[PDB]
Amino acid sequence: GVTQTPKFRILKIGQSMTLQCTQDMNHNYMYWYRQDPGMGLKLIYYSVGAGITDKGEVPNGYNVSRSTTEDFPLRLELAAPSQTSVYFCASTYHGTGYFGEGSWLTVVEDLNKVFPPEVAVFEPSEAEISHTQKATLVCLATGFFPDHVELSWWVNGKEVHSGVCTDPQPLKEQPALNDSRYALSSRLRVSATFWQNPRNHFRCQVQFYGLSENDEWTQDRAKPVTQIVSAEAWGRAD
Amino acid sequence: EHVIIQAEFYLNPDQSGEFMFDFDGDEIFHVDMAKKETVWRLEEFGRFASFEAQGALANIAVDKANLEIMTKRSNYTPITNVPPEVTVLTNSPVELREPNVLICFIDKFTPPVVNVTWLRNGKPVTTGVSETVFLPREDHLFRKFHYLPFLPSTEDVYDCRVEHWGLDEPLLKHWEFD
Amino acid sequence: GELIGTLNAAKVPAD
Amino acid sequence: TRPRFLWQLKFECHFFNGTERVRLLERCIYNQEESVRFDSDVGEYRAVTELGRPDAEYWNSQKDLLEQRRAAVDTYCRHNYGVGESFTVQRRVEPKVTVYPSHNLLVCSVSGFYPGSIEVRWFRNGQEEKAGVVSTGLIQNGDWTFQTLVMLETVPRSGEVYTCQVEHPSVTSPLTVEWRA
Amino acid sequence: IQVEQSPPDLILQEGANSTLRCNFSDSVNNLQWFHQNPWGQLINLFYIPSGTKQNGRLSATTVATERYSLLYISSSQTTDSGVYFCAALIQGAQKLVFGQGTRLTINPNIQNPDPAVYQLRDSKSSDKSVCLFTDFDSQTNVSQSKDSDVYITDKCVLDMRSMDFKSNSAVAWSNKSDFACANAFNNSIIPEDTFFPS
Repeated sequence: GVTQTPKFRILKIGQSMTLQCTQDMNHNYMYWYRQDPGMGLKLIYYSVGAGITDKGEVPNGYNVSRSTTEDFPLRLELAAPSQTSVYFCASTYHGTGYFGEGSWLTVVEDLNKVFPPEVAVFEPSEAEISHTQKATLVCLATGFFPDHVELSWWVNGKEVHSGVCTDPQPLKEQPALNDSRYALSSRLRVSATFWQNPRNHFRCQVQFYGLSENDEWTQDRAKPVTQIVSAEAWGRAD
Repeated sequence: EHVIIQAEFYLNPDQSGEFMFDFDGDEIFHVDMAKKETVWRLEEFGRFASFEAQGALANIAVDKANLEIMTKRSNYTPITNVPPEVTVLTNSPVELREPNVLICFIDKFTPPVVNVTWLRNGKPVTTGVSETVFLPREDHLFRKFHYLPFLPSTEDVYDCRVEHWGLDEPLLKHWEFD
Repeated sequence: GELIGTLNAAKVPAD
Repeated sequence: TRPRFLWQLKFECHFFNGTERVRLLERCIYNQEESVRFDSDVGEYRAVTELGRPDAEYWNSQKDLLEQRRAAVDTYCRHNYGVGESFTVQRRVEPKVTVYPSHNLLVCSVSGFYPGSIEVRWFRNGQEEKAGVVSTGLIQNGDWTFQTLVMLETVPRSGEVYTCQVEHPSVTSPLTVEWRA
Repeated sequence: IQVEQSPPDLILQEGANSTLRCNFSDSVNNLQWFHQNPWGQLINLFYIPSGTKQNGRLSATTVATERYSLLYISSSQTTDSGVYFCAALIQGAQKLVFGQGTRLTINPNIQNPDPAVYQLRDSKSSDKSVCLFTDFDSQTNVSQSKDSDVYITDKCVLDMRSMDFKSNSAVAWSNKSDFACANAFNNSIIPEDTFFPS
């Protein structure tokens, strides 16, 4: 298939960057797309073969080169906020189009705007257990900027999928504020009996993609690097 | 009733490749490789139709990759040169002193590479000349037309001089007011 | 006016 | 000068009774020899010679390729006919018809017309003359016009009215140009 | 040039059949269907330049002659939510090109609704609490908050597979001292008989 790197990146204004895109299928045609939150895929650049590149609708600020069939690197010369987007690369030739997994890129005023999530877990309610025989755990991830999180649930050391829901949209903690931080909620519902077992352990686990070993950091608080933050409960007998 | 061919070649060492559309044997357009533009055979065609040429440019690059690979699979078998038939005709019944055109029909030949010069009494005449690209045949050989507008006169001998790797020598094909 | 289309060349297999 | 290697690709779109039936023929030709082809009335590639067997085999396993080639009959063939139709298929250029001697040989010159398909008939006093009709043939000029010269063998005499008739899609009624002895 | 996709928006109950329309201009062809999912991931559903093609509950028809394509989804599942993009290939330039898409949302079928608002506490030091509004049917609409200091999530759909039981929940929270679960949601339009314990 198509593979593209940075899945996630935080860039400061003025910085440069390269998104790789590769494909082992021999497709001659390749494209870079961008996408703004809940909008359409707009075309940045495209190439029908080695040494042939051609502008799209929105090419201004990006360059592109295609010395080989296989690779189609996108290069951001100078980061502007307007370039905060999810980028997508594609390939076809005779039929089916193929997409990379995505590149989530946020361009920031300055790195001090980057924040990790705090993560709490809330035990199910005595009242729900009574009224449904079901128990619902809630996990909040709060106060993280870049919206770059992957939230997962682990029951007794194995990740679980059944009975989980995670908000597909995060929400702004300051809707008004331009680059406000974010909250995000998840649920794991299990049967009451399962929750009542004191030998069951429940971890809620959030992977945040932040700054790299290469970005300077001056501030009092912890440097917001890529990291896992979590909260856990054990089921209760009473 | 009608046939439309998108006709393409690449020529291995010459590093010529051409691309063109053919309707019942008349070029609709070709792509100029050097300028990467569509070149309509009749100017008006470009008003009733357009061509975006990227796909065409990338096929030629595949055609070459293919040639590269076919050349080898054949254990480097060269092409058997085939010499053209040449015919010299006017556009319309030759009228003394009234503008006409001479047509040099070059036909039934392979490698699509020819050198064609119009001669007037002996001297090559380069002014007013024009030509078609290499058009397809059912047998896979090529056709190609050269033109020269002239004033028919009693004095003039006109040769179409044709050069090719199948001919022992340049072929001169004669024409003079009948 | 209207775009004339193309059909793309098929790659012969890599040796 | 030294050895040549030539590769040719051709996509032929063949049209019957308009766009009602349509057949796509994709051809590869190495050194003037066709080696493999997709015929849309077949549905898959076949090797025309052994040279192309590896290619027929390979392409027949590429699904996106077969399906695209199978739909091309509509996506490409029928498409392009629709774009060029007005000025190709419907291109009308009316013949110019002059008639002049050559004694014993009469010439019906028919030039600059388009589409190719045509009829020229000879008339001696408005009665058709079919014997001794000789035809140089139909010439494609390369420039979107054809030309024809149809001869008739007759030794003319005083009085005699000769006439050439030319039928053509460019004119609803046929051109008759006469010549008088 | 372009690719016009019809209903921009569709909300249907699970198990329903949904039809998506994508009309394409002469300048493009060789149609395709994509599903993004609510995490930005994209897969091809069909390369379908002409005819009918079928893959499980999905089928697609394109009439190249008549310039339209149609994605059919029988027996819609909640999991099919996301955005359905149709896309074509510009003739000549092989510029692949995407329509605005159809946001599809497939709501669960709450057979025995039992709307309720429960309060839940942090296991780490019990000052923090969260309000869970749960088990309302799929027509119940959870609004956003009057107060900027009060947080409310869009509902989302959890599947308890072993019990073939789907359920809806929205979480609300804040740390303003004048916030309780009684009115956490009463700014929204909640069922008259919602369970409010305590």
